[PDB]
Amino acid sequence: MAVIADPETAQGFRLAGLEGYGASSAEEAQSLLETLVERGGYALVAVDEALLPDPERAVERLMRGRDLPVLLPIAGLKEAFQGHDVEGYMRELVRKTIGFDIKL
Amino acid sequence: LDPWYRENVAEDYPELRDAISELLQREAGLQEIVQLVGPDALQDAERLVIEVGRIIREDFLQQNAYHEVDAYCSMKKAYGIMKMILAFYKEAEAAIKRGVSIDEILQLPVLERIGRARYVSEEEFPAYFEEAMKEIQGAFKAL
Amino acid sequence: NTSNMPVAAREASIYVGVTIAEYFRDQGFSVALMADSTSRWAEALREISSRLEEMPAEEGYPPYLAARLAAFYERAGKVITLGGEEGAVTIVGAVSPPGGDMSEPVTQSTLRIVGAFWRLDASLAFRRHFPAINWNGSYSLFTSALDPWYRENVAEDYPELRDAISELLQREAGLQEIVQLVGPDALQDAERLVIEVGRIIREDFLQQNAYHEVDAYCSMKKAYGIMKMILAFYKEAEAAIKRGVSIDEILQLPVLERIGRARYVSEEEFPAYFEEAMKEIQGAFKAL
Amino acid sequence: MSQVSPTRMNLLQRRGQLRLAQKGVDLLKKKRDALVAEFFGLVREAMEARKALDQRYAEALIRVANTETRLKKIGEEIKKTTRRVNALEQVVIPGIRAQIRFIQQVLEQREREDTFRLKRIKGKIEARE
Amino acid sequence: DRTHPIPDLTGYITEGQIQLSRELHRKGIYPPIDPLPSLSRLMNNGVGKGKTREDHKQVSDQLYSAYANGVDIRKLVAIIGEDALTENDRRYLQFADAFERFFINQGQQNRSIEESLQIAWALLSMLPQGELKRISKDHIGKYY
Amino acid sequence: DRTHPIPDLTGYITEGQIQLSRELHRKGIYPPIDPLPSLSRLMNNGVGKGKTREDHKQVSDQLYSAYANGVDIRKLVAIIGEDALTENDRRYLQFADAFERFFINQGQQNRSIEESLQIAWALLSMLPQGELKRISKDHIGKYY
Repeated sequence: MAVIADPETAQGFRLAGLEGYGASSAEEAQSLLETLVERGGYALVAVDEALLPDPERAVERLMRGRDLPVLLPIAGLKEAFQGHDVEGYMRELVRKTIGFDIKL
Repeated sequence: LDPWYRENVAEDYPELRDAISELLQREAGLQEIVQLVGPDALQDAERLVIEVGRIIREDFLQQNAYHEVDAYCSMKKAYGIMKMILAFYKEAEAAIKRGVSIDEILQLPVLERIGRARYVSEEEFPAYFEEAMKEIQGAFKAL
Repeated sequence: NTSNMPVAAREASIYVGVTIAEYFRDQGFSVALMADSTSRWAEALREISSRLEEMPAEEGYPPYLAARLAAFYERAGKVITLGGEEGAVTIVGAVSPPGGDMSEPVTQSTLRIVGAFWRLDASLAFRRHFPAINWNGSYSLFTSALDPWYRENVAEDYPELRDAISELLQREAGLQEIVQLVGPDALQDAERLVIEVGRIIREDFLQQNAYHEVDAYCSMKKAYGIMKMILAFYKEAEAAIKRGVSIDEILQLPVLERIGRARYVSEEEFPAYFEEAMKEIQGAFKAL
Repeated sequence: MSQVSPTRMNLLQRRGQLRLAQKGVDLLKKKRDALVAEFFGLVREAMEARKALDQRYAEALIRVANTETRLKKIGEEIKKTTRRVNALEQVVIPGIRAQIRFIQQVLEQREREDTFRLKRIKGKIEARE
Repeated sequence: DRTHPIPDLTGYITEGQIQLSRELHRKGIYPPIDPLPSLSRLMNNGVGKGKTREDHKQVSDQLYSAYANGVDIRKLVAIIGEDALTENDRRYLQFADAFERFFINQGQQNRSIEESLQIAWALLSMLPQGELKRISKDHIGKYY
Repeated sequence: DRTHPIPDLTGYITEGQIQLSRELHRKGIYPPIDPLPSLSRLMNNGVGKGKTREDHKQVSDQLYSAYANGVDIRKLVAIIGEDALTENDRRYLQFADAFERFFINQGQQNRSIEESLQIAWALLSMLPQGELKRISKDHIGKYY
């Protein structure tokens, strides 16, 4: 697995023994996906969501082969946690399913 | 037949039955959707409509042919029970709009009395309207 | 019974035949009466009846088209002939409805009398499954009547084996109906195994090649031996799945291709396949 | 065709949609299973992550997302393009039985009633003669 | 064809109907009775205290409900796999086999209604007592 | 059954047909007119400048086309889900509701042809102007 995060965090994943790679934009990060994809050995890439706001378009672009890394947007930036990016992820996921923008 | 009811029983007979039927109509639509996406996503507003829709079915539509009282329901009693249910509806929707928990309304003490109203042979039934309003006030008090 | 012949002659043809048939059984012979067909006999009879101005009914057939046909089939049977001795007349009648409708005359009235029906299925034929007899739509009321002959002379497990195969085919039919709706992707390994073995029953057993010098006739002894190879493969298949063996591993099991050509073997080399099946599954219990 | 089409037709139809229905309740059960492993994941996540921010302390970090990242890894995307899977699927499927059901009844309409204007016409020829 | 005019007109002349089905017979279930097309068009008139036994209707209702659920679960097993079935559903799945093996199947044998109710209660024990929605508590205490 | 020989043979005797549908009535749309099965055989002889208004045929054509597309999209919504519908299709979906709510539905009320064309143009505004294939630019500039 690789992790793509802001450079300070990426550094911290490395010190923990994990394979963190640093990026500071949606585009930069997509570049990183493509180098990893071509380079070949990863089964999963966990990406800070601030760096992957459109992960379907992300797959779309990587185009190459061929068998893909699962692509996993995970929380971000600093002020983006000190929300709750959950309450609304949940509003969308239930509408998503049943069809009904329910009054939460 | 609406004019016979309006002139002899109650001025709001037609409006009341149209309102109850719209309630039942809405419940039917809601239950169809719930059959698909489950009931967990339901907003408080939709849970209230099912709550009152259920009271209409159990407290009004259902009648006990075997009970000495509910075997026959006089015209005067039919409208009075309708207004207790419709008044509970308005109060229910009004309380929700003011952030009253539906769970708080669902266990409102008057509800059990509304459920046994079909068994009362005295107008003690229209008294339930005032009993409903004050009880909601006790829910407007606690907030 | 040609077309240039009067309706009268063709009408009488089954009666002339049955009488000759009854004559040979009287000697103590077992005779087979094969009637090509009664649909055409009822058309010849309807022509005679209409010419006689008898009142037409359903499809314009005369009312006396059920009691007569029944009376014919009633003359069938194994008897104790005059002066002791046993003989018999077995009747096999062809059914040709006006066209797929399978109503009147022929079919309808006949299927109500006869105790056995072997349904050749055009879809089974197009699929090259021979004999093209639909094992789901065919029936006999003699299964219990003949089971003891098989148990005593051929195999003690004849009835249990055919009941088990039929339950297999029955289950397949139900599964295929559901798959027709929700697709086959959701199918569990257990259900895929049942379709796998159900298919082997259809291809390796039900289907028989009338044109092959060997499979043109399948002796009783060969029929049970092939049944036990299939049923033994079933038990082993379900047993392997229960132990987390991939169905894909069983589907390409080497013995399967041999089981598929078993109908072509004229030697008992066929029952050897049972042991060949067990060891092969063991080689699958080994690799896990 | 004619008769026989008659009943297998609609039990493909009726018996075959009774069990498309039944995959429908199956998947809202999964609904409630899935959504509850959905929020908790969420939980620790929000969590010591920013325990990461104010940051050895190197793991308040990967310790953090070994926990944090793993949990929401399974849960987060295994947990639903596969959840939103289960249920997004089997419903265009009670679509099958649905409008396609209209199918069997215009089909069936067409002829136990048409086949009858007819058993009766032919009666009618020498029924009338 | 149960809609043929002959069998179809006969239904009105009956107080109880037992409908046999070829499909069921081909699954090896005998007697090949369609449990959703056999009716006590008059069953309630021949059962209860002073006729059979007071718990007869409750037991019949519970067995019918449990067998119908068990048969649907055979479909669910095919859809999801045996191991993915809940513990509660597994009991209903198993009850359908028990109903077929022990209640439907008779080794030719003249069962009294008392014998038939006893087998019914014996198989019902396979279900959680908390899942006997169609048997009043009075009967559970007295007969379970 | 609109194919029954009686109603079916009557169609040829008409210059205008208004077809009512139970399905539409059950959705609460009254009058329950099927907007894709009501026709004016001789309609062109009673419309245009000096009769109704010059834009009448264009407006009628555009409303009919948009309502028919909108009704088909109700099917597509059922197939794919509301959220998977394109922005353009969503407008046509919404137009079908607007046509039913505002144009078909009348609160009993005698609308002049001028009133009816005005409602027609008002609902047409819901559609992208670039999607008005059946209205010449001369009419869009003058009447939109």
